[PDB]
Amino acid sequence: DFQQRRAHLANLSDEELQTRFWEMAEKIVDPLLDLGKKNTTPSIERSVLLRMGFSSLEAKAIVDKTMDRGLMGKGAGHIVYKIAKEKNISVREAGLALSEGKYWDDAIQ
Amino acid sequence: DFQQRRAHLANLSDEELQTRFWEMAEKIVDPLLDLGKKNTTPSIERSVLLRMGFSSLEAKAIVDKTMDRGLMGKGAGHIVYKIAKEKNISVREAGLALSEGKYWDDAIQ
Amino acid sequence: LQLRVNEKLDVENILKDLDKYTPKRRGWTWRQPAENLQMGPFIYKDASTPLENSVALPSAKYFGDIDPQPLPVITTEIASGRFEDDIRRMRMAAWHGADHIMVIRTAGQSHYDGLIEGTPQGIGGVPITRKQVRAQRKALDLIEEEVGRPINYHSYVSGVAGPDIAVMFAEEGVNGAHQDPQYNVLYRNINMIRSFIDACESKTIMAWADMAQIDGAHNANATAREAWKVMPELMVQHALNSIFSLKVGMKKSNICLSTVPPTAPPAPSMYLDLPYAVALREMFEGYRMRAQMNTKYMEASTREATVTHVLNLLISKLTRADIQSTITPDEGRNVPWHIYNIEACDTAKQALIGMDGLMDMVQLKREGVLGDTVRELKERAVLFMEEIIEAGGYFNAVEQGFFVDSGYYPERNGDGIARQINGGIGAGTVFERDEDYMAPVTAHFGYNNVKQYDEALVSEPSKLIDGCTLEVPEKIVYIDELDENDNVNVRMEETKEFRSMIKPEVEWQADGTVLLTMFLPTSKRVAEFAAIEFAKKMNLEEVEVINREVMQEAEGTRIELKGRVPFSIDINSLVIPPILSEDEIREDIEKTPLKIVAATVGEDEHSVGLREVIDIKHGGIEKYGVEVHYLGTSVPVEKLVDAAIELKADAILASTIISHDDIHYKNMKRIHELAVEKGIRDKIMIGCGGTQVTPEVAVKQGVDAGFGRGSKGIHVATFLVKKRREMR
Amino acid sequence: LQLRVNEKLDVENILKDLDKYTPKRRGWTWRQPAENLQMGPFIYKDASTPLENSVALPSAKYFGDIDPQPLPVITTEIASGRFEDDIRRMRMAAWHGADHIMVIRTAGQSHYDGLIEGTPQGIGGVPITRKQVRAQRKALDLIEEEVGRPINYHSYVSGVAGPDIAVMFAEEGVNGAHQDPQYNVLYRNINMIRSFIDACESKTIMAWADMAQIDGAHNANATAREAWKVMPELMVQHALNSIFSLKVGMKKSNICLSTVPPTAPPAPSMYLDLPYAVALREMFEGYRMRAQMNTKYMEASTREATVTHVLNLLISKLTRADIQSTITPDEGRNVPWHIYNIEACDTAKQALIGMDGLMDMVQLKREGVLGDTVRELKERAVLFMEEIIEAGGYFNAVEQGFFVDSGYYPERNGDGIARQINGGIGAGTVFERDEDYMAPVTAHFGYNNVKQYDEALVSEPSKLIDGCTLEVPEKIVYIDELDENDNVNVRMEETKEFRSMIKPEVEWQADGTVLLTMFLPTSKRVAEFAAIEFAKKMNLEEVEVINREVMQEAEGTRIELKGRVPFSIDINSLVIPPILSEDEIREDIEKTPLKIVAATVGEDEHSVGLREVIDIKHGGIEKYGVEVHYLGTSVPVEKLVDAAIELKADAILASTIISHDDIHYKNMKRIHELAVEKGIRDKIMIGCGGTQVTPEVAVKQGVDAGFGRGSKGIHVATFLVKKRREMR
Ligand code: B12
Ligand code: B12
Ligand SMILES: Cc1ncc(COP(=O)(O)O)c(/C=N/CC[C@H](N)C(=O)O)c1O
Ligand SMILES: Cc1ncc(COP(=O)(O)O)c(/C=N\CC[C@H](N)C(=O)O)c1O
Ligand SMILES: C[C@H]1O[C@@H](n2cnc3c(N)ncnc32)[C@@H](O)[C@@H]1O
Ligand SMILES: C[C@H]1O[C@@H](n2cnc3c(N)ncnc32)[C@H](O)[C@@H]1O
Repeated sequence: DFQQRRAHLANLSDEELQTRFWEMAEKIVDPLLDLGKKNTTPSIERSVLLRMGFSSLEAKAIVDKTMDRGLMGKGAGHIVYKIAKEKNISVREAGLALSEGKYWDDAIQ
Repeated sequence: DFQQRRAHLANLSDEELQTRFWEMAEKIVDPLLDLGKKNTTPSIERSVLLRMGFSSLEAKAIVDKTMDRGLMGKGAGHIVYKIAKEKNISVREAGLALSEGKYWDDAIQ
Repeated sequence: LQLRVNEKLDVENILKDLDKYTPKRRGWTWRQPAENLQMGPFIYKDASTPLENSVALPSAKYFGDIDPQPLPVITTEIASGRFEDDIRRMRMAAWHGADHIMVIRTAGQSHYDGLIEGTPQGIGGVPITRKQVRAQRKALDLIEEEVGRPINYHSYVSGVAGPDIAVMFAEEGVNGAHQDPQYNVLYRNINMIRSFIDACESKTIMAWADMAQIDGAHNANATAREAWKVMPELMVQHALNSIFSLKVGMKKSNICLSTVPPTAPPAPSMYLDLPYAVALREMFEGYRMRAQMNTKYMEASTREATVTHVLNLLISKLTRADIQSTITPDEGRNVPWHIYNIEACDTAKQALIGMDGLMDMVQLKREGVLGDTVRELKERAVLFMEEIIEAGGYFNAVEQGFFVDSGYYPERNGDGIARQINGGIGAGTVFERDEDYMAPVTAHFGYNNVKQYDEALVSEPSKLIDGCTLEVPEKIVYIDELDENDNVNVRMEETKEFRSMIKPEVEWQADGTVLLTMFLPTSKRVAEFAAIEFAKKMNLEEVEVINREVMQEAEGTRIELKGRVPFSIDINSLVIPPILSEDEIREDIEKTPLKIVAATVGEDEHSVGLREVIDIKHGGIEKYGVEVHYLGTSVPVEKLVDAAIELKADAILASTIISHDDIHYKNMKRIHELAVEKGIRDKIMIGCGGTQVTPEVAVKQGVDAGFGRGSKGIHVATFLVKKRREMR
Repeated sequence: LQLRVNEKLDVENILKDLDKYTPKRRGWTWRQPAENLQMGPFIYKDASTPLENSVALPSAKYFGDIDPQPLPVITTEIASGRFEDDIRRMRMAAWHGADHIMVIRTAGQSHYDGLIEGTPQGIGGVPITRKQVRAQRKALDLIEEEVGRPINYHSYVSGVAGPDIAVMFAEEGVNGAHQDPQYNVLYRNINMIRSFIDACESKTIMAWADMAQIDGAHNANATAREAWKVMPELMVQHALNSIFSLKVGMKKSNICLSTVPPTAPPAPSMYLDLPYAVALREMFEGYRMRAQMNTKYMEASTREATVTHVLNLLISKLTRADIQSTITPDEGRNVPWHIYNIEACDTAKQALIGMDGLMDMVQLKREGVLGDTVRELKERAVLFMEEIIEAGGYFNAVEQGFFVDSGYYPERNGDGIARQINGGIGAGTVFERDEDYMAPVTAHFGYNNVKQYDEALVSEPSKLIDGCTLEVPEKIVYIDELDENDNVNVRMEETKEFRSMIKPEVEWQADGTVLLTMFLPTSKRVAEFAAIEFAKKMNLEEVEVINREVMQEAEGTRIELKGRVPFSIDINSLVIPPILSEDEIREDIEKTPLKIVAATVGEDEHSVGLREVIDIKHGGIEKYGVEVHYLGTSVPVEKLVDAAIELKADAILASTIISHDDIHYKNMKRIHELAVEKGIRDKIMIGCGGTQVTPEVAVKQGVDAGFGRGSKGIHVATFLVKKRREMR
């Protein structure tokens, strides 16, 4: 088998062969990168919350509640942000509230 | 230093240098081999005796007497051999006796 | 602020005020090259800057105690479950040259769907938390200022909580980490759609933090049935992670392939592994190489491991290693111990320094079977890639079992691991982003609608909140401990006890383990159980046989065992007393020359003992420049003393081997008296030697020094120059 | 008479009837190449013929326990002082590939002016005599038939009694010998005329016996101040013995240069020694290369020793080694122990095999800096010879101290050894041969006037006596013992008991020694002393520290110690009890598939433990081919049971980490109940695991097996295939 299969590659110069290797490597990965552009996961949202000022405990609670309300598509961080602004409160307060059940009806609205 | 010493080798090829090294090695050992051709020692002579069928205790004793009577120059083996013939007895007879003081008169004669 | 080389790490003090600890610096550091570096009498071609403080190789004592450091970053792996003990080992490793400390995580940390907090006890690794990372980074700041050279602190971003860890790591100045979305799928069965989406973010963060990334391809060695068959797959895993990471935006110079030579002796391992190594350095020019050493084909022998490691290092020197990680020689025998991390570091240093400049003298035969085999491996990889696309991509490829298969690609034995696009851990947790999705932080990978709020802030989404934690470290929420009983404070409180009894350890304070090595003249199974009965009778407990090697089936067996010491030693209960060097002795004799007369006395014909301490062959005094007048044997004391006067000597040295009716002491008396009788006695030295001599009893017979069984020329040379020195 | 692989070598029987023993063989044997030899899955390029019986390397088990053997003859050095103990070690060494056994002589044998007889105890070596030679050669004759490849026996011809010894070695089968007339003068101060006149005879006797000759050049390494300055002297000593031996009549192919690479790390040792090695082999084309390992720059770390030995071995591989000698890695620590010879044999073998074929892929960059240095070294050496001639020859050179000078020739520092042409041991024992000088024997070098007795016998002088011992072995005078106290039988009666009780030994029957390695957290001095006390309290006698390594000044120190076990053990008083492989478990499941449902059960969210016995990463049952449906955590017990019926699982594996209120054992009972209740209990295997699970207690709740701390996939997969079998 290896002989039969390699036949097309048998005339490629080392750089034809190396760039081909890499070209295909690239096609194998582009779609995975696309999924990463257009989608999210609870770890990504929790991590976004870490960076916005929240603990692990707090991120879990906000994101768990974000999933319950089918709001992941907006970004848990966005929720915390938009709520902060339409209650004239701090980021740090919106998120703590949210992590405790408050303001979810307002978010859905 | 070294750079001065080596000026006369500088133009030699690798082959001529090897040759020179060995021809000089052989000049150096030639006189040593020569000494070998023309001289004997207590160790060489005990070793001839060992090879003629004598123990090491015997061979020391025969050689220690040969040095004593000044006949190393003939060969301690020689001495044993001659004595055996001239008295018409076995090489070990000759030698056993020689190692305890007998026939040394005859040898000098 | 502090670290004194003669005082231990105040680990307690280290654990204080972690809430206030900020890392000193960010990112990965490489070693600094040092062109044509002179150290002692030598010049080195492949060296980096020497350390300010360090422990040199044992045989460095012959050369001014030089500690040349090679150019590759050197890794050692420290993680026993108790990071607070481990911190002490880190200090040993840095002194022996390690500048990359890798902390393997407590088993299954990949599965924690978020950060954990505090300092629980780990299992086969350390549980990675903010407090623990701070402890160690803080520690390695102190250790690095001391040794004089920055240490890269390193752990793992693997798992379902990759993005969470990448953030924590990035805030706390973790210098390097492993991340490979394929690891998660293949070996942890993390859902593959979630794994690849998470990696985009994890890598984006690591790029921000300028960390070195290591990939997961060493795993394919471990899970291959025959590792010399798995090279096409490795190339593919290396390629896919590599280019993924590049397109995410990570620098080529931070992307490092984790590459372990597949085989070990008795395989012909250089020949099998060398073409793989070249093909890999060629296809992956641009990227970094993290060589790491064999673990697959390894057993309970530290000797055997070490030898294989030097060949591993050779493959690195003959090709290229940006990072050279190490594996401890006991790894396949026991959980690693302090002394074996150190062995590993010294071995890497020793071997690489040994090979300094080698590539100015040796080169690859690039055309020849090398070239053909390299070309073949590259083709096998290319074909692997073509078939992945033909199956419709990466996901389809994994579902059909292309990976972890035992065949030599393109042969497929059909025993791969097939993960399911819809299955695995966190299957069902991917969420589509809406048109109005937004995240207001630095270093987010994906679609981010920032324009809906501020056109201007698109390029710095954090501004919406006046810094996320990558800009404003004060917004980090530090948690101390969540478990009141299972933590570092309770554990350290547990051994305030030892802080001045002492006992052994291998990894944790006072853990009392030691290593027992013996040979036993019998069959191996009998040997094994006989060995335990000796260790018991030496009062060891928890005794385990951990290496058996056969010498010969009948003749006997090597056995190593580890055991526990069930008591301690009061340091202060120890009687501990309060040294001229060969070179010191030699310089002394050049200034003022020393002259000797020597004979084997009486009617004694035994010449050797005296000759042994004179001939240079076995370190006799000829070595140290001494001038010796030897008068043979059966030489009466009279003539020996007359000869010292005659020759105008500094010492008489006589031998007595024959000792019937104490004739050997009776003849020392004489020399001393005879030398007195003639008057030279105070102006000259007299040593005397013999099989049945006692260095005590011979000063008793008048003479100055005595010498028995085992005397060397160092001893008699020592004597001479120290006595001479009492006078002049 | 026999030899059986499971019966110990019978020394006493070996010692019987030595006056009747002849050599089976004479002369030297090289190893036979086995071109392109296949062993297990590999083909070898530089292999030699395999052994019929041997111990393979540890890691050979992963490859069908193959034991490939390399090109060069391999040496080990066995010489404890008691040859009767040393035979047993020889057997071990032979199974481990050693096919040249070298017996270092008792300290100062060179000074014995003639053969010694019997079997007195040596010190630092074996007293070489006809009896001891016949015993070891007889035993080796047996040990070589066992392993299935000839073994070369080797000792030394040095000293005042050269020709006596060469005769005895000739007569008694010795296969190889050291002989250099320079060794005698330079290092033992034996008269130079006596020395060279004896060498002529010696070497002739050695030629006759088709023996391999090893020279004495290595000694110049030991006596160098800086071995990297000593090379031009080395080339010179190698030449003179080599040409001298050539003209005496020795075959080039038997003339072996003793070449040790001069440096060791932290010197740039490859870079320093590689050009010497190349220059030496270029210049001495046609001669044999006896590579030997470094002892000069060595210490008490076995590790350090072993690594430098691999670089030594690399040097050989990059050039040539016809014989490769080995050094035991304990040689700077103790007199070599059994087990450390065996290390050396394994290291030599492992490294060389690991480099099999290496020179098809790598070559010397002979043009460039290497050739420049090769050339320079050669020129330095030619100038050395020039000056010798210019001085008026060898004897003047030596007198003027040309040799053993610390300078880098032609730099001379003035510190050389100077021997007196008139002087030394045996000055004035050279006698002029007369015109009627004669010796009626074969293998005599000098002028022999046999013409005066018979011109026909000139070429066969022993016809004069009807054969010398060289032709008529029958004439050899065998002496058993001269001393009736110090002989082999008194020593043997001392340990007759130990021949059904046992103790450890390092070199001599029941010597009781063992090694203890430990780390102690304190400075090296205290650590040393503490270490002595722990060894005391462990019931060890005669305790010496033999190795100290600083981990770090404060943090701690590695100590190693030897000591004696004062007790013995009866092999009967020992209680010894009377397993499925990975492959076996894999095979069982390939053929009969095996589907499992699993879950962490109840409310429990701790998931890691269960995945850890399942994911393929740390050996979980996935790796064996088990189809695993995972239901997650907090899965109620009934749910897991319904899942098993619906999916037709062969087993339920469940985890239970929280154990508050015996909730672990309880949900065990509720699963068995539910199974019973639903009428599938005897069709299904139930395994339950968790941190506080005690298997015995688990089985008592009705489940088939329980799994606690430290469980692995292999444990779990083993129970599954075992129970299922038992079930049907
Ligand atoms: C080989 C040997 C001989 C050789 C001589 C060796 C030679 N040419 O040098 C021959 C020649 C074979 C021989 C002959 C005899 N020997 Co003897 N010999 C031995 C033997 C086996 C070896 C000793 C030896 O050389 N050791 C090697 C060296 C390294 O050890 P060392 O000599 O003790 O030297 C070390 C230390 O003592 C110290 N040292 C020694 N001298 C000095 C001097 C100075 C200044 C210093 C600083 C240090 C120092 O440093 C050295 C190295 O660390 C011993 C037995 C034994 N196992 O010890 C007997 C032995 C000593 N000799 C013995 C006897 C009886 C004899 C004979 C009488 C036997 C007979 N034929 O009847 C004859 C007499 C010879 C004579 N005229 O003196 C007995 C002595 C008994 C007694 N106490 O009287 C011994 C002990 C054997 C025995 N145990 O029965 N033997
Ligand atoms: C990490 C951890 C957690 C994590 C778990 C993350 C995860 N994904 O698993 C989080 C952080 C989630 C956690 C939460 C809690 N935990 Co917790 N946790 C730990 C910890 C430190 C380690 C557990 C672990 O993963 N060990 C490593 C694995 C590999 O070991 P293992 O589980 O023993 O598995 C091995 C064996 O048991 C065996 N095995 C196990 N199961 C099975 C099954 C089968 C079929 C087989 C064949 C073999 C097998 O194989 C494995 C090794 O080979 C332990 C303490 C400890 N040292 O054990 C507690 C601990 C178990 N949890 C504890 C508690 C109290 C909690 C919380 C209640 C705390 C709280 N928040 O109030 C919660 C409860 C959450 C819940 N809903 O259940 C207690 C349990 C107390 C008790 N007496 O029951 C512990 C003991 C800590 C303590 N001493 O207080 N904690
Ligand atoms: C040429 C020669 N003759 C005799 C002796 C020793 O033998 P006496 O003590 O009887 O002099 C030595 C020393 N050899 C060290 C061996 C090394 N391990 C080797 O690999 O050769 C020697 O070099
Ligand atoms: C990419 C990756 N992630 C995580 C883990 C740890 O695994 P959990 O957290 O899943 O238990 C491993 C495993 N071993 C360490 C690497 C090796 N000691 C090395 O030198 O490379 C891994 O390879
Ligand atoms: C059992 C594991 O669960 C985590 N954990 C999270 N919250 C708590 C809590 N309130 N009490 C105890 N442990 C907790 C860790 O503290 C611990 O290591
Ligand atoms: C003491 C040493 O002297 C040598 N020797 C030579 N002859 C005798 C003898 N008759 N008795 C004892 N030893 C003797 C030995 O071979 C011994 O080892």
